[PDB]
Amino acid sequence: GLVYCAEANPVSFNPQVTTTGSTIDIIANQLYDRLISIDPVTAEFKSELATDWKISKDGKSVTFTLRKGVKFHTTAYFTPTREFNADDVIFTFSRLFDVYNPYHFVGDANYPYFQSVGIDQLIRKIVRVSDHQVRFELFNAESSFLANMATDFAVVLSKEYAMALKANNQENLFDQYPVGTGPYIYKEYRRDHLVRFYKNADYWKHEVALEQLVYDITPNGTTRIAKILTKECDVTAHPSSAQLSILAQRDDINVERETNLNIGYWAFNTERPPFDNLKVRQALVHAIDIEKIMQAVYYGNGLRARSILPPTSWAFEPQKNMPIFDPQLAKKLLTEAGYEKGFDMSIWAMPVSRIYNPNARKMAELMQSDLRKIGVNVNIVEYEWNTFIQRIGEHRHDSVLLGWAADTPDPDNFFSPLLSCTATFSGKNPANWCNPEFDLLLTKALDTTDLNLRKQYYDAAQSMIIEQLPLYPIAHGMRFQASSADVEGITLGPFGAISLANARK
Repeated sequence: GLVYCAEANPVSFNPQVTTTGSTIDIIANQLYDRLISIDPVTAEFKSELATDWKISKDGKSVTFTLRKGVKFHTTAYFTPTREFNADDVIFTFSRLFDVYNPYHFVGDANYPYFQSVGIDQLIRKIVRVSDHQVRFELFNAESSFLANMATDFAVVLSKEYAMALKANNQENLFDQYPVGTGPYIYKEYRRDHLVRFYKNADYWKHEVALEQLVYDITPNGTTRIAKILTKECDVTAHPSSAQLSILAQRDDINVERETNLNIGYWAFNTERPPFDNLKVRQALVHAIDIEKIMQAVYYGNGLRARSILPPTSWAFEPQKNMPIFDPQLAKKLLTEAGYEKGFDMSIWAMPVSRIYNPNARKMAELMQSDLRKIGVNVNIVEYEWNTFIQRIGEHRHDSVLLGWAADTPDPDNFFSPLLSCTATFSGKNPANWCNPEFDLLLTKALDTTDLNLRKQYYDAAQSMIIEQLPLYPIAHGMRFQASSADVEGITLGPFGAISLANARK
């Protein structure tokens, strides 16, 4: 068996109803399968529960052919009567949007990943063409649809089980006591103590290597590392750069580190004087001591940015024109541009800690001190999250420390959601920046099927970011993982929830 040191109780056992990272880490890859996934090496789509997928020419129809012979879990509480088929995909996904689907309103009617990404408003209908073929009809063509179907959240559930529960008026057990097609089956959950899954002996994809997975709920990070040392835990739910050093001198413990697909940045409201002036953005960026901020904000858990894309993005290209830290340069430029001398501006600090920026307030303070030297007086603006995001959406700010954790490993996901003209009108562009040349590079890249030629466009898009500074790429949050050297099949990736599907001793 394996012992994984979890950082929190799962808030649910159905990925559909939560974006809480530490929950997803426990349930998604272990209990479930998706229709399709993304090949890590080649970045192409790979068959999972779907063996085939075809996009209509008009792009508003996507037809999945479905694996035969796939069984749902036999759990203590549920025994399937039929194998996985199209009805299951139809039930599973129409739950997100169909006010007539019997599970749409259990319990919160909230499906946060799909809402944040628009799938719930995109899918018009799902048609059963045959027992093992299903067609999604979309209100419009949408390049990101397949990528969304390949995320940790797009798991397939049991319609048979859902209906049996509904017959008992026991719908609230569905997301709490799971039935999946994945490599492990739910055994037991004890709040604040542990969760236990056992081997799925009928698993379609491979011969599951472990009889038992035990998740030891251990909120305290220090204790999680301590349990690594004692061989009490075999794997630890992330830790931080500091907690890891203490492991360096142990033979029998592996420490892993991978820059996660995300970016923390300083974005300029490019429509609000004087930040609408390229020369003003150039000047200010030179004033920022980013070394100081790696040390006093990220504390060794971040990787300094060389582009808006982390080196783990397959489209990454190092930007040669990244501004150097030079206050004298900054002051000389600022005066060359007017001001003449100085001005007051506010830096909006995101209210919550995240991988891509663990303390924006603190970052705002350091910036406030750098900028003060140059005649620029920062007022640090902080609102509670939801109001903060709306107002940034409404372009109320001068500038904002914020960031992005990619929803997909598709490089487009760093460009189109953040900096495109239509992200302007969707209140998702922190820089209020509509640049039709930039946007065209994105359309062209999405219009070509040979990833090699896409790079040429993304290179251009990265080069254009540094040149026009709608936002200043600061840093990439890293993910770490510690484990007993006895365990393999567990390699940490730059993207997605933890997976123990191939965990082996």
